[PDB]
Amino acid sequence: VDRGLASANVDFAFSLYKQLVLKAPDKNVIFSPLSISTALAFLSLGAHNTTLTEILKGLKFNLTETSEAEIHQSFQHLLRTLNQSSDELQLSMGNAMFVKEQLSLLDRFTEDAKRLYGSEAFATDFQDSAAAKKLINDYVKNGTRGKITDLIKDLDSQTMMVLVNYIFFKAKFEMPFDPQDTHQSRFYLSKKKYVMVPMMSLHHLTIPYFRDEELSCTVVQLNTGNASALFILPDQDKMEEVEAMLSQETLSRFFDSLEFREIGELYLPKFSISRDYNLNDILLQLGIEEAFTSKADLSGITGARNLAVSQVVHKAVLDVFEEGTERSAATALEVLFQ
Amino acid sequence: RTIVRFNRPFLMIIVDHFTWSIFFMSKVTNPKQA
Ligand SMILES: [Cl-]
Repeated sequence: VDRGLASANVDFAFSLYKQLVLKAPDKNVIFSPLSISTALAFLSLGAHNTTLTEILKGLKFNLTETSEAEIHQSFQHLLRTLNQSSDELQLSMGNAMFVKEQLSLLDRFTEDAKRLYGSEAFATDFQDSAAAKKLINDYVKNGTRGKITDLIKDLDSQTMMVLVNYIFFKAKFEMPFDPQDTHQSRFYLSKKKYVMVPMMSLHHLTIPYFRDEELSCTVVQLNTGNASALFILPDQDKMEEVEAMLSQETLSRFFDSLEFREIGELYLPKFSISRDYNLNDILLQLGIEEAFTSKADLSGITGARNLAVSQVVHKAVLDVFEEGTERSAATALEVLFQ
Repeated sequence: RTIVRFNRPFLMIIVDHFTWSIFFMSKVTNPKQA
């Protein structure tokens, strides 16, 4: 079960990554694969037939290796681990459904949604579009502690439901950078194109390290957790080559080959990046198609085939600074009547 | 003697130890950009 979930998880994340890159290969990318898959798995609690199997297969699950109940139990357990507080990290993760006030939901669905995904149901007047957008955007703003502010830009006044996930991940560096040692330095977009950025620096530090000569890249860890950050640094003009090798096989080789090593100097930029996306094109390419058409079967939500997905949107933010890092993301799945 | 200099595009990945769920992934092509 676990190795089956792991294979699905990595395959979904890297498949999504490459599709995001394909739309604009030179842009910064920041996203949360788990936020997106959690929203879709939550949706699948109410799906049936081809609509259900397409969602679960689009998340790269094999339903003969891992049952539906085993998939939802994995999400439930994970969601619980992503709500933690300590002097080294703050983690939050939440799900919600915003539902047209009069709309009847099956008890099985609202029971499953609360138990497995932690989701409440918020009665919402979508016909007052500005107020409904503020309600949802405020929920995400609260959950991401101000970092994701405008997840919903446009919202159909005839919306029936919006399923929302957010994730917040703030982590202190075990060895913080001293801001006195941050100085403007070149960042090479390519061998011949470069800008000046504030570059943090540390001397004489012992971190997990792997020089991968076959892939022309260096892999390190900054930071002790149950989910530590891996940094992958391709040699100049080898990013495309490294991206082409991303796989479960390559990731496990990276992790298995890390060794503690004394590093003379480490330079890392101080920066923030943000991206937002509409994921309809990509989810259709992953084979999640019936959920978007009038053949959609979401009758596990309401007792009738009277709902279909209209829009899936995602926004994510990454902040890197001397004391540590902050990451946040949110996903909204918008649903119309049929 | 070893130097690690993030002055060119790089990736970051946050991986759950037990499930290999990817919580976050990023490619930084220009830290003064989008
Ligand atoms: Cl990341």
